[PDB]
Amino acid sequence: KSLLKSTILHAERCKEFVGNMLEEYQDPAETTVQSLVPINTWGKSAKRKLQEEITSDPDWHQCPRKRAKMSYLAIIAGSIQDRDKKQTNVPRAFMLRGSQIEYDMKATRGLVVDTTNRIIVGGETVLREGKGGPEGYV
Amino acid sequence: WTQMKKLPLLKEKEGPPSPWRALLLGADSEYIVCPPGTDQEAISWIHSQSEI
Repeated sequence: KSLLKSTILHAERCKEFVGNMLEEYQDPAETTVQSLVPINTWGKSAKRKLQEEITSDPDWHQCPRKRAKMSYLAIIAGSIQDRDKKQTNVPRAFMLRGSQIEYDMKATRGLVVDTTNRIIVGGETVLREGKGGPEGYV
Repeated sequence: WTQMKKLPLLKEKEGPPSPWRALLLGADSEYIVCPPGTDQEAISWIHSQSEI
């Protein structure tokens, strides 16, 4: 929840997270990503998906829905890749380690729910469209 | 030895009405509908989307 709140509410943080998570750079939250996703074989597929969605829309880092999708793909991309099994297509939704919490790409259910009116992360409305912008006041 | 005609009439105690006392509420028990998930997700949703 803290990682998703950091990524969604800040465009610069989302850009830095995606950049450090795609090209195997040093990410201050590598341990979090490794501990959230179980051992799988969805790394290269998620990285490729990141490639198409950065090439098609380089201006992605302003729509919170796009930020959520990119963060989901990046978190899957840098997971602990299994040594033996071959790479497979990235699933639409997956399961967190040691819990029955489901994380979804389209954010239709589970940890992130993004209705047209508002975005809720972990049961808390992180974004309310129309009123109460993410940034504060001066 | 005696024999009876009228069945006994149970006397009714009078005073204040006895309030409800039990582990839970009973008929006044309702529930809040929450999105699918675990217990922790539902509790977090209830706590983060409500005021008392």
